[PDB]
Amino acid sequence: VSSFEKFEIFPKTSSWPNHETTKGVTAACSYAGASSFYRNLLWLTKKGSSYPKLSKSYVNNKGKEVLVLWGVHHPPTGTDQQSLYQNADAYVSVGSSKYNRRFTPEIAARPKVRDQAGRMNYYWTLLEPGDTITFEATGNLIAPWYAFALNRGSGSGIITSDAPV
Amino acid sequence: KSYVNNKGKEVLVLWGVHHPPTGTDQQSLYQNADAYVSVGSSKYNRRFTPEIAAR
Repeated sequence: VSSFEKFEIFPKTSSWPNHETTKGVTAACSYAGASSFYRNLLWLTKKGSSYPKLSKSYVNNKGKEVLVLWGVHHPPTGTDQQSLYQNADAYVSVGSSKYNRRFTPEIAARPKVRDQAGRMNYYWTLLEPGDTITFEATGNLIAPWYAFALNRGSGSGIITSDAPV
Repeated sequence: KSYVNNKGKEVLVLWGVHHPPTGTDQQSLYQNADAYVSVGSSKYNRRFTPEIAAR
């Protein structure tokens, strides 16, 4: 990939009216001494007490591949599940024309990594010129916020080096 | 059960998960019709179910 165009696939301030999009946010993604989160994904929590089925679709009209990234949260014994997403029996489903996977919360307490005892899984898929991608979820979705239109070329690729630029 | 690796080297841990045939046997061994087995470390993490099935 020799270039891309980042774009906001589901704008944060416009996409999620009946879900909570603001706070949080974790200590583990701290920016300048305050809790934060990834710039390119959105941790959607329940808007006081309810978390209805969301269904967002996006159609790839960029005329090139779109890289979409998202996450699925697995809270520790929750409680936390209930306190974030309400729905004890929640699911997250992502499908396109090609790809298709169904994720569950997997309530499980794990050795604290960055003071955190839940885990978050990260996924990606390349959406082909033309295709639709549908997200359906009743909790645990770390929704995409920004995504990438890819340009393939001979500007490929990746090195590890400590030489100065 | 938890174990902390203080050997100052890698520890290989092995375990099993049983899938009984139509049980009954499940009930007769483990009581809990709706049982689960969860193993996690800092790196690894998997959740197993009985998969009652006669083979």
